[PDB]
Amino acid sequence: SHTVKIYDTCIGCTQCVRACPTDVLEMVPWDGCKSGQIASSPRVEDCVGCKRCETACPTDFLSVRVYLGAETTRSLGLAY
Amino acid sequence: PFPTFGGSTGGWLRAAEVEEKYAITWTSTKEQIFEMPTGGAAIMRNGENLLYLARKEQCLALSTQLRTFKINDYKIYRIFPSGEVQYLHPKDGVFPEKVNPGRTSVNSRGFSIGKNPNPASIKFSGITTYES
Amino acid sequence: ANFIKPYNDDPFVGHLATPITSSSLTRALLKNLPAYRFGLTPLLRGLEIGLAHGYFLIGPFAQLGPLRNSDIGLLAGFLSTIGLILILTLGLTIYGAAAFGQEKSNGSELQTKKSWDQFKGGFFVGACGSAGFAFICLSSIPTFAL
Amino acid sequence: SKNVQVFVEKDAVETSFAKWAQPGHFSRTLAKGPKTTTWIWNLHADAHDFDSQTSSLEEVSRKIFSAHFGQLAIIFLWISGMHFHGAYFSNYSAWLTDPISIKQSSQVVWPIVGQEILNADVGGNFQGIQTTSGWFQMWRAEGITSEVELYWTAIGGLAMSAIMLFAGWFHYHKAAPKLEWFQNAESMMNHHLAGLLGLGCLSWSGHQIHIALPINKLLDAGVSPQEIPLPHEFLINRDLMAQLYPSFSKGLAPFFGGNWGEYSDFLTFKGGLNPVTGGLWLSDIAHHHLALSVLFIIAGHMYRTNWGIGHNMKEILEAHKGPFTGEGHKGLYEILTTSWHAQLAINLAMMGSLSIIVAHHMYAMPPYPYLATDYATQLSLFTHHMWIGGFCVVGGAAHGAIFMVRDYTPANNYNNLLDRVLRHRDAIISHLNWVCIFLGCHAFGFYIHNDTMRALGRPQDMFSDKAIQLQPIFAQWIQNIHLLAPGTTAPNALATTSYAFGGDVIEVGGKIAMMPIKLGTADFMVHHIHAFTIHVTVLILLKGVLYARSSKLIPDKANLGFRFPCDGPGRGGTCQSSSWDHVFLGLFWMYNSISVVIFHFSWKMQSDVWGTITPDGAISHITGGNFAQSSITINGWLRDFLWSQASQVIQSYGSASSAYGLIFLGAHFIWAFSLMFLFSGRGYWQELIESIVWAHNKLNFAPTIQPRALSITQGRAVGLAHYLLGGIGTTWAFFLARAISIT
Amino acid sequence: MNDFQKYLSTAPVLLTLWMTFTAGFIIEVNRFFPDMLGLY
Amino acid sequence: VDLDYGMKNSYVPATGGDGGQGQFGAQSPNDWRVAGTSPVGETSYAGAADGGEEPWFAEAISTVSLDLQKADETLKAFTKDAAAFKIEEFAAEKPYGFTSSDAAMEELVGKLGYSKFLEMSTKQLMKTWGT
Amino acid sequence: WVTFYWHWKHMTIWGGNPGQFDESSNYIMGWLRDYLWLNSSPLINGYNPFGMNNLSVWSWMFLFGHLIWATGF
Amino acid sequence: AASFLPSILVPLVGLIFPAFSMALFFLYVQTDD
Ligand code: CLA
Ligand code: CLA
Ligand code: CLA
Ligand code: CLA
Ligand code: CLA
Ligand code: CLA
Ligand SMILES: CC1=C(/C=C/C(C)=C/C=C/C(C)=C/C=C/C=C(C)/C=C/C=C(C)/C=C/C2=C(C)CCCC2(C)C)C(C)(C)CCC1
Ligand SMILES: CC1=C(/C=C/C(C)=C/C=C/C(C)=C/C=C/C=C(C)/C=C/C=C(C)/C=C/C2=C(C)CCCC2(C)C)C(C)(C)CCC1
Repeated sequence: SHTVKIYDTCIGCTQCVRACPTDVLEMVPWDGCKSGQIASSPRVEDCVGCKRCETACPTDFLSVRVYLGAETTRSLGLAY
Repeated sequence: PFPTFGGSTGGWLRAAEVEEKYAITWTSTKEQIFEMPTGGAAIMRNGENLLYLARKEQCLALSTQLRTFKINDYKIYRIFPSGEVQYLHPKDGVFPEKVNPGRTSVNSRGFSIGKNPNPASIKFSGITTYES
Repeated sequence: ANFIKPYNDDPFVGHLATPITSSSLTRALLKNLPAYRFGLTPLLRGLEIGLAHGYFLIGPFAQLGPLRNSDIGLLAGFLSTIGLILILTLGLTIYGAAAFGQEKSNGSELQTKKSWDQFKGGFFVGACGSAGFAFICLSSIPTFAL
Repeated sequence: SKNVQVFVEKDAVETSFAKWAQPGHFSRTLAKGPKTTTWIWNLHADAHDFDSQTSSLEEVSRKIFSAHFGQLAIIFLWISGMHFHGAYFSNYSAWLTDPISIKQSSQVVWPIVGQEILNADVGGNFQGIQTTSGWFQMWRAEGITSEVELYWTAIGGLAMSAIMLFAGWFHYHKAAPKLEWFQNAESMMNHHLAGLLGLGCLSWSGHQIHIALPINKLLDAGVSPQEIPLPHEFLINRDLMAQLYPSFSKGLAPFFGGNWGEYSDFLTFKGGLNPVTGGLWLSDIAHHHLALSVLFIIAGHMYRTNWGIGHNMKEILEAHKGPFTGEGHKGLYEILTTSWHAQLAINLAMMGSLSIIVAHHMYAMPPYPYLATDYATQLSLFTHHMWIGGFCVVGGAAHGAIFMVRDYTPANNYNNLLDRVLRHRDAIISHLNWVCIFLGCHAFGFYIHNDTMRALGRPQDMFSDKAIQLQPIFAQWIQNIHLLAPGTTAPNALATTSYAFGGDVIEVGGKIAMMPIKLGTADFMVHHIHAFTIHVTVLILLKGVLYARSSKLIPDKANLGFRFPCDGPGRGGTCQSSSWDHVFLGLFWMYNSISVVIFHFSWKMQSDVWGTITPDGAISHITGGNFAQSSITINGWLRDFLWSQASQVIQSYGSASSAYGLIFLGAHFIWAFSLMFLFSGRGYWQELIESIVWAHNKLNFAPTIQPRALSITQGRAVGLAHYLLGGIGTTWAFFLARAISIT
Repeated sequence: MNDFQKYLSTAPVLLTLWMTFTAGFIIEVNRFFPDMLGLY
Repeated sequence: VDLDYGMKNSYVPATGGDGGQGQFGAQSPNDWRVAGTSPVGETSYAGAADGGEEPWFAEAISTVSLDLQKADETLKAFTKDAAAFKIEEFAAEKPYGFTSSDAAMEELVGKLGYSKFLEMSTKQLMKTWGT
Repeated sequence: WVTFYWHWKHMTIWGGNPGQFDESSNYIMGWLRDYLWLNSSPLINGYNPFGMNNLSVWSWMFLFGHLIWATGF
Repeated sequence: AASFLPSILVPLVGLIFPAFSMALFFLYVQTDD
């Protein structure tokens, strides 16, 4: 459904993965930052488009960007 | 192993029976009252507990509440109409907020957000700048 | 005593067993209604439903319509009812096409194309005929006086 | 020891001006300092939210008690000013002598910039603004007579204001009560229901029986105000009272004995309205308060305190449970004794509801001398109290929601009434939605149907008293019941409680005070519209309370708070999903509801009640009875009401009513101004600000407190505020200007 | 005193005082020199 | 367990503006667009639940559930690869008297259950398997 | 604003009283009272409790417009 | 006579035509080619 992309400016603060309401983001090993960790979006099929993740990023400009797109039952948050 | 609840009009509907359904499980050390996302209050059982919901978010919301009770053994599954089940969370046994060796990066762009291509350049291509 | 319990003993379904939802009265009435009754064929189900709905529809038009005070008011009311029945029938036809498709197999399941078509046909006949019956009845009203 | 005791902490807070110089001290976040303009706005928006400023109920409670003293001080100063202005800047004396001709005025403008035109020739060799609050009538009923007395009550008011302010300081800085003291509901109710209300009524009855009644009788008879004996004289010379009411001769002997009948001279159940003044008989009012006093005092002895006898509210609440309601009312006591928001909800709703009742009962049964004939005052009071009520009711709902989000605890509420309500919320809201649609389609449809029919030249097909008719049969029936009550179901009464139900036309000064108000098809149509408006308001507000903590869309709304902008652009859009936003939308519907009600009052009265009657029986209503056949269509309201009754404001220039014209226009402007906050978004504004800041920077200067655009929530608030001010303001001027002329 | 002076130095308070002064002087000018649509 | 059951759906990702099937598929294999209620003694939604004498509320009769025993299997299958990576690393770090990966797994999971095994660092594992 | 100006100016000219615009156009109340209020009398009386005329269709549309506008809100 | 056309066409254009058109659109948007 929606598209979430992570950029090299990430600092591995883990704040984004701790804010997702649907477990779409994970922290994976990396060497480009001091923390030695980067964020990934393995399960974008469950993204609802809340953008809470973006609100949590501390980088000058979001290192995590959510681009809204095709809509499915899951993305539209339909319990019915 | 269902927790003690008296019923509500905010439970699941047909989609749960014809499209898809979700289920969370956890273990408790005491019988305590929790608030369910559907609306209302329920009492968990002293031991294994199972509850069904219609959305993954509803399940994960309850997990947050469970963490307050110091319960961190919760598991979430998706049950399809035919009976097939998918284990969803914690996927690799380790919570996502904790780096676990063995997980590969996905959807990562190796440059600052400002280095994406110009829209005009990719015209009549079908791709987007952020996917280019 | 608790008169409200989880439906089907499922504490997590979105429904409750209240006196209104599950009482002998409600159960009995709904079981014997033409829509859910056992044994009725698709055509007969439609017929009964149509007979019922057509009889009460002539009233509103006949007594409150544009030509209510005219000597031909009842006739006009009948025509108006027939028009409404046609509109409703179009809806039924269209619904069936979209919901069921083009070729069916199960058969004798109100929820199939063939059965639905039969149901629709019954409704039309029953409704129009019922409206006609009301026309005949309203032509001369009995005072039931001895 | 004793269940009910007084616990107070001495010298709790030091009095100093240090915190005054540290704006934002109350908040941890704001205290750090200003970095953007948002800090400024937040300072003002979180000033009185004590729950977020401290985590101890005792502290929150202490602040509330003291803050209340502050409001009381302000109220006292307000009343004091009014009496003073009525002593030094009014024509009360002249009006007192000729109430029918002289017009009430208590405000005078300085002769600056032609504003003097606003000083009208009210009468009595006096020029000023015609006031419409009804002070003169009240003072006459009390028996003021002089302006010296008004001065003294003003001084008393100032003194009282000071005492209250001291009390606030004292009970917060020097003697602050502890939480245990506050949590004594039974005692509080016993004291407030027997002391505040019971003793209050009894005391008032004393004034009315010994001072007001006698003086007013003399005034009505014709005695010149100067010739009426001073109040103290009546209190001392029993003989004087005996002349007026021939029972004081017997003294209090009849009272101690069981012969209360002898006091029938001043305690009566006459009913109806005094023919001379057009107001309720004071004798009846005196008996009213006396009777109420006894009732309240008795009621104040129902709850247990420190002597065993009495009721414990907890027990009463818990016992009331049934087969369909689980644990019943268990858990409510704790909620109402541990949550200020919950208490405010109930109290605020009831207070607003009372105001609406006051509005209805105070016009049908005019309570003051020479009030009914003053159409301006009547209209002003009805509308004023109708509004105050609407706001308060919506406020109750708001604080109810704040409770659910901040104080509700699942553990303390298992299978109680509250829990069960939140467990079938879908059913409740679904049904109410339908009810609203049903009512709205049918009620408003009637009007649209009629408009179409009249325009198509088919008047015989309209829902009118001359065609298809929709008569209010039930109401017509109740009216008859109330009309025939005197002498039957109410044997000892002498007349109808109100002439509205039926009776004769009471006229004072050639003007109609009250007349039977009849109900027909038009009334049916409008009443059902009122139902629709109120029902929709409840839907929005109730939905907010029930879905405050969670919803299928946002399962964790509680954590987000009571006032969050949204959850995001996802799920298809989650804008305005907070409980605060439900209150935001509810206020708009409350505005609509009240507006229609006040308009109904204005047109119905000016068409079927108010007017003049000749010496013989010829009644000429102000508008001529147009309500019956014109209020059945929307075009009628636009033409026979708004367009026609607005001729006064639009043509007020060059007159003492010019102010209303200017305000009418100003209000329209503010209403429109608000639509820019209600339709736009923060994004556009923030970007515009960026460009503007560029200019300032280009000239080597820019504020360190970086300029930022108003928050999403504040934008909505600013819009609603201006919208309400503009709309209400417009009607305010429209009504007042029209009323001045009709009077 | 020092602290009170700081409170009196706050933005809201100073604005009100300044505007009251400005308004007053404008009103006073019109009181003594009234009705002017031009410098005569 | 068909780990691809969800992935095997009718959804076809679009060119641009779609995240894709993700990790567990984007949509249910089954179509939600089924029929409504049916008369007594009849069924509508294919493998639907008979409403008995209350066909009107048949959709409220659950037929989809989770077997606790089966739940264990799905947990193991979906986390098989992770377990493999974990044990592999443990093997790489010169295990004391190592035998076979599988054998080690059984021994290491005999103790420390399985969930605990998945959440333990190779170092902790080696310490645990010192014996 | 542009259209209102053209109409009112021309209306007064056609009516033979150009002075009304010349003097009342200086302040806002003039526009509301001498233009919108005064010239709305024919329209609001297209259909009344006493009959109807050829301006009925125009009257009805006027109210119809108000509805759509507010519904937009 | 052409004069009768207003009473024969208007009923069709304003009632029959719109209905069939709406029906066709529904069938078109509810079909899964
Ligand atoms: C004139 C402007 C206008 C109108 C007509 C409406 C209409 C409505 N609002 Mg609304 N609203 C408005 C302005 C308006 N709003 C503004 C400015 C705001 C901002 C505060 C809101 C905020 C608001 C909220 C927050 C809520 C509403 C709700 C409602 C609905 C009430 C239910 C009802 O009576 O249905 C009847 C609707 C009618 C328009 C009645 C007239 C229609 C005819 C006369 C009846 C017959 C027509 C028939 C059905 C079809 C004819 C066929 C043919 C015409 C094609 C209704 C749809 C409530 C709602 O949805 O709950 C139900 C609700 O919760 N409104
Ligand atoms: C919504 C309010 C409303 C109502 C009640 C009416 C009523 C009426 N209109 Mg009118 N109209 C309205 C709005 C309304 N109008 C609006 C908004 C417009 C503008 C578009 C018009 C334009 C209009 C025209 C142009 C004409 C009318 C006409 C009529 C009359 C014919 C009635 C008819 O044929 O209905 C038929 C009704 C039905 C077939 C069904 C009625 C609903 C049923 C009774 C509900 C039953 C519910 C049931 C109790 C549920 C429980 C069941 C359980 C116990 C088993 C009637 C007096 C005609 C006339 O002669 O005027 C007098 C006419 O020519 N109307
Ligand atoms: C509800 C309260 C209330 C209200 C609204 C009014 C309103 C009015 N009174 Mg009135 N009055 C009141 C109570 C009230 N009064 C009381 C209780 C008394 C008894 C003392 C009086 C005694 C009184 C007299 C004797 C007179 C008025 C007059 C007036 C009118 C002119 C007001 C004025 O001075 O303008 C001009 C305003 C000023 C000169 C004040 C200057 C503005 C100050 C400096 C701004 C405030 C500074 C700010 C708070 C700084 C903050 C510091 C921080 C520590 C808080 C006005 C209509 C006058 C009138 O009608 O004359 C015809 C008049 O002569 N009143
Ligand atoms: C019989 C005793 C008595 C009386 C008269 C009151 C009266 C009042 N209480 Mg109260 N209270 C009492 C006992 C009493 N209380 C007890 C025992 C408790 C503890 C359980 C409380 C706890 C309490 C709280 C927690 C609060 C109140 C509040 C209030 C006020 C409500 C606002 C109102 O109606 O304004 C009416 C206003 C007036 C009538 C103005 C006059 C007020 C003075 C104080 C009356 C005192 C008597 C007076 C001097 C007459 C003496 C008679 C003499 C002339 C012969 C009101 C003044 C609220 C408030 O706002 O307090 C500030 C509030 O928050 N009370
Ligand atoms: C008994 C009355 C009463 C009391 C004690 C409270 C008390 C409270 N309310 Mg509440 N409320 C009430 C009535 C009341 N309310 C009513 C009637 C409504 C419906 C409109 C509301 C709606 C409401 C909302 C929606 C919210 C509160 C909140 C709050 C809390 C913080 C208030 C705050 O931010 O202070 C600061 C106070 C202000 C900034 C108000 C200043 C006045 C503004 C600027 C409007 C002025 C209009 C003015 C009269 C127009 C003059 C025109 C002129 C210029 C020409 C506090 C517990 C807030 C909260 O967070 O609760 C926890 C919150 O979100 N209330
Ligand atoms: C151009 C379109 C059009 C036309 C030609 C008509 C024509 C008519 N309308 Mg009307 N209407 C329209 C649009 C139109 N409407 C719209 C858009 C609305 C919504 C606002 C309405 C709402 C409306 C109401 C509420 C009412 C009418 C009524 C009427 C009838 C009054 C005259 C008469 O003799 O009644 C007397 C009636 C008769 C003599 C019966 C005539 C025979 C009928 C019409 C046969 C219909 C069969 C038809 C083929 C079925 C359609 C099939 C489908 C596939 C299209 C007349 C037939 C009134 C009426 O009585 O309705 C029948 C009435 O109450 N109309
Ligand atoms: C309120 C209520 C109720 C209900 C009621 C109702 C709702 C009723 C209805 C009724 C109805 C609604 C009925 C109907 C009827 C119908 C009919 C009776 C019909 C008939 C028809 C016929 C007989 C035939 C026809 C025809 C045809 C078929 C075709 C051909 C032609 C002809 C004509 C032959 C009761 C009492 C139960 C109880 C209480 C509650
Ligand atoms: C207007 C006003 C005011 C007021 C004033 C007043 C109100 C005065 C009066 C005062 C008074 C003048 C009071 C009085 C009181 C009295 C009383 C309250 C009485 C009581 C009684 C009793 C207590 C009795 C008892 C008993 C009995 C029961 C019987 C037997 C014997 C005995 C003795 C035991 C002020 C200025 C504040 C402010 C402004 C406004």
